[PDB]
Amino acid sequence: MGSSHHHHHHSSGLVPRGSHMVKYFVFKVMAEEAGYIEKLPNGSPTDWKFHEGISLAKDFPVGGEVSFSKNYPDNRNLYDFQPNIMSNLLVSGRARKLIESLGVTNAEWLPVAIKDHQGKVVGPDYAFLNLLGAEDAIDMERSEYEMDSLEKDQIGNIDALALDTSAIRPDAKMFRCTKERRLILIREDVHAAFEQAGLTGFKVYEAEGWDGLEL
Repeated sequence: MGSSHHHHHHSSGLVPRGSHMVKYFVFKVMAEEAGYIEKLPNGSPTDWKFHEGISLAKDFPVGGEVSFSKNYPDNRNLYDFQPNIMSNLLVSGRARKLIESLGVTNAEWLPVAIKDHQGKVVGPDYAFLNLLGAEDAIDMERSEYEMDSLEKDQIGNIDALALDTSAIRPDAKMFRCTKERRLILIREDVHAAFEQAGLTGFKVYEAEGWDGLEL
């Protein structure tokens, strides 16, 4: 202890305050033992290129098999949402249907058979979710963030994050931010539907004014 009081918030998560009713969150899956996809499966385009300006329907195998490479010895099978270090999201069939029931535009589903860490197919109706309509959007002038955790497009420290709806159409309920692979922003509605659905696990960070939390 010895930094005085640095003027910052701990984010807000507030609907009633003044500005916005719909709050924006960074979508993360709170699943560690589920195992992140550490290393890219067969047929996968580069880490950052997964949702970089394009759809993967032409680049990622449709109806193929993919698997978790054992970079890490432990970790279990798949959950509803499967986290990873790349710019792609894996979603279960039931969770897929949730997102579709909200009418989330700019979403594309690439279904494959996913084998977990043990090399067994436990994701038969799972589809990788692509966010389209992405164009360089992240405010980098008002957003206090330190880049390069692994590569240039990996943000480590974030003190402030301003919405990238400046270049991406703000009507999108779910989209992905350009200068970061894992940064997928969702609206309040999106996770609210997941809360009531009773899905495996989610981790939300505030997109608006994201203070000190690590995606």
